[PDB]
Amino acid sequence: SQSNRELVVDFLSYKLSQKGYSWSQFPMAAVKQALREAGDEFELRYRRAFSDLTSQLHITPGTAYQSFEQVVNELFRDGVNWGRIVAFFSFGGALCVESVDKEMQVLVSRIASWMATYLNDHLEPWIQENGGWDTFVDLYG
Repeated sequence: SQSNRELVVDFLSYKLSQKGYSWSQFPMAAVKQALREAGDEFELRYRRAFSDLTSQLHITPGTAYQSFEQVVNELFRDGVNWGRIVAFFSFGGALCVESVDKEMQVLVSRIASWMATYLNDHLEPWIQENGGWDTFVDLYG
């Protein structure tokens, strides 16, 4: 999916802009907008910015995808649902904000690639079974 990479990049650039950071580190319009809104709703409800999960990751330029996948898997203990997909985007955005805070902005494009990998491998199977991104738009748009 080229569409999935674009969605990840849009959500991450959105979150970086919104929070005061640079995003220069790297129908589709309705999915992008619905997701932006969903992440904002998610983040007002759950304020801790995945602090324990980012700590569990302990991301560095040495970190490989397998380590990211294992931590992200934690969001899906009880399988996929729509809020947990939003949680996933929100977590990657948190990781990216952490990385820019740390002067580790080299991580941001890597995190984006990893999120696209994970979404394609692990999340799209459920998404497609439950009505695809059109159903996401009905729900959140």
